[PDB]
Amino acid sequence: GTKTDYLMRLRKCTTIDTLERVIEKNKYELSDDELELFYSAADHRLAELTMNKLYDKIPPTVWQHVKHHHHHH
Repeated sequence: GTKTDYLMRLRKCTTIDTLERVIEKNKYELSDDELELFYSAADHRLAELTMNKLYDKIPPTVWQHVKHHHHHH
């Protein structure tokens, strides 16, 4: 059960308000010890959604702002 499954499955959710609906599902069919995976993983997918592109590995700095960013080729 590598993080690939976590990040991919989540990252294709496509909707924030939905991300909630699933998370409650994961709640018992997964496990607390595990949930770090879902928490530590799912965040990555939030900043992208906050705008509308694709992030992929972010410093703890962002989750306090969730606004800053920069364009690039």
